[PDB]
Amino acid sequence: TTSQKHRDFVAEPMGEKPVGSLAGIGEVLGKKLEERGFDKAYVVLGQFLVLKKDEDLFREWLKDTCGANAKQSRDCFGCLREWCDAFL
DNA sequence: TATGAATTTCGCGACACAAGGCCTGGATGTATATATCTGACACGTGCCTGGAGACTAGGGAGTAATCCCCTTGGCGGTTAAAACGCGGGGGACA
Repeated sequence: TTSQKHRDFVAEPMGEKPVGSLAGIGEVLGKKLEERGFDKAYVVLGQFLVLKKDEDLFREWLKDTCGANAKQSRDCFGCLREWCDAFL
């Protein structure tokens, strides 16, 4: 259902977690995202909120911004959406 | 395109690490022991007045006869008090 990384990210507010803290976002993808400018997880979330929490927008943008497959982009969107439901 | 490859991300074991629960001992105040002195504790003496002994009085006190009386003892009934059940709501309790 959910990755343990996803559950850990969901359980608490993100605060200042790096983009690598996102579920399905490891060293390589998180590093690529930081190179693209979204150096922080909350920057990526602001992008996600600007996309009006859209799954397709966020996942396709993530895929074209770091190279994540459907799995990693889907996990990242799910993590962001569930965190938004929990705290936002 | 179906297959492999790549890639990656989540799940897994060894390692070292630190924090908490008994074991132990020593510093800690308390009870034990002991030398010093000093005026009270006790001892002992002279005495005289209270204690001890004899004689008397008589009135207090023990004891028997009597009354009555009142205190013990029993019955009926009529209760009004006492006994028992209940609901509570307010007081004692934490």
